[PDB]
Amino acid sequence: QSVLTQPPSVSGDPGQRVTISCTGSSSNIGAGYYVYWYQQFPGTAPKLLIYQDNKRPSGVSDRFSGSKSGTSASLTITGLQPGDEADYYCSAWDSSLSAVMFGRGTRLTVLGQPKAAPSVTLFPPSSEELQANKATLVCLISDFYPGAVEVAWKADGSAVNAGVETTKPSKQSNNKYAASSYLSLTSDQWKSHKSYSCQVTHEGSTVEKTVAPAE
Amino acid sequence: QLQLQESGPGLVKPSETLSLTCAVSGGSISGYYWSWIRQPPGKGPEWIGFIDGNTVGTNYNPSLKSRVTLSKDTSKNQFSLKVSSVTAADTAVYYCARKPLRRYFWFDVWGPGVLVTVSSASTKGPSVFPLAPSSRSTSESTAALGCLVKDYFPEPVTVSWNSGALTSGVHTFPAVLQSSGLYSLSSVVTVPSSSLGTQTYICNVNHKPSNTKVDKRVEIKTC
Repeated sequence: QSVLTQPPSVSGDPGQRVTISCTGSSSNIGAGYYVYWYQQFPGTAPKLLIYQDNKRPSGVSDRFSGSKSGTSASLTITGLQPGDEADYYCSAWDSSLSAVMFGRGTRLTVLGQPKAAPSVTLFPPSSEELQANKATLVCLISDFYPGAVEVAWKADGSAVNAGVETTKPSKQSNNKYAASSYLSLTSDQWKSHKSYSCQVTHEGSTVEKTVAPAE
Repeated sequence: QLQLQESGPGLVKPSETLSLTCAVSGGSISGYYWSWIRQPPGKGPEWIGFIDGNTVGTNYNPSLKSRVTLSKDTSKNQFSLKVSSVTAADTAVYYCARKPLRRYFWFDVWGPGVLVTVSSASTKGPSVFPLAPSSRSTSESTAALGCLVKDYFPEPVTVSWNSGALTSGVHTFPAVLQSSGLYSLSSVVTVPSSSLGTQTYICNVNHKPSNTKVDKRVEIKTC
């Protein structure tokens, strides 16, 4: 009792119907307190989609519907588009605690997103960061759909063990992934070696960028 | 046309008091209930409480009742939250929201949300280095200018270009967590290659927790 339980994730084909459940109890919605459905994109405040279990505010598409039965509510999305990928929460009042409760969230995903090769950009250090001993190679990786990506660094021919920091891949607005790898080096290390390479591997494909300390 | 603007520190030491203020423009505090919601990075929203815009009535989350306090200043048309005895479990993005005066609990207007980090480490302003235009990676006669933001302890850093005038082609990557606990990110922007010498480009970096504001011009290092 006194909890709103959601599936952690739901999946569906593009253009088809999908449903997200919200399981309450006798204190919150068996009570009949309304279920409210919020939609949130990465890096944005939660947007209100459904209120009073089926009512849509102005500016919400009719492809999002709500239903309520007993202790369970459901948010239905028809004609799934790639733009529907977001986090969906259900909220309700609870008289036992006398508090507004939210669900832990449901991550919606469409299954028809094709593979995308990553684009790689390698920035060498500048004299500014060189003389300040903040010299770092920057390897920016973007626009690849399969989140899995592996990054390696090479010193002329040889793997660099230390100084490498690689971020986890993150979804951008276009539902593709971005990541970055920073290789920290001292001015002696940068001026000593002939070249440095960032190698990015994705689904058995490799993209290697190389830079030189020329002058 | 309601505009909620959030102010408050980004870093709070453990056992200290977090204080946030939501200022309302285009409307008065009266006529609505005003709530504070928080969302830990990676988790869902959590209701902290709300305060009546007309009367003195306040309601809190029972799990937070002994530590949170909501107040309002009608003369300045704002309200505020304070959380005492703060710990790492209070690190989250904090939003202020509006709710109709009636006894229904839907939130239709939200603030931007300020990130609050509870750590024992000190705040460190960012070091901003330009990244000279590189055209090997970009396609169809365009280059990529960059700005690297190195070694800043709290997370939120905002980056814009040409004082917000340049928006297309801007990509700000997620930050990296250095082994020293500091953060670093990069903001890149794709610009027409034939416009490098005639157009000036400045990246604006704002790190509000350290109150640092830098504006680095990205001039052409090589050709």
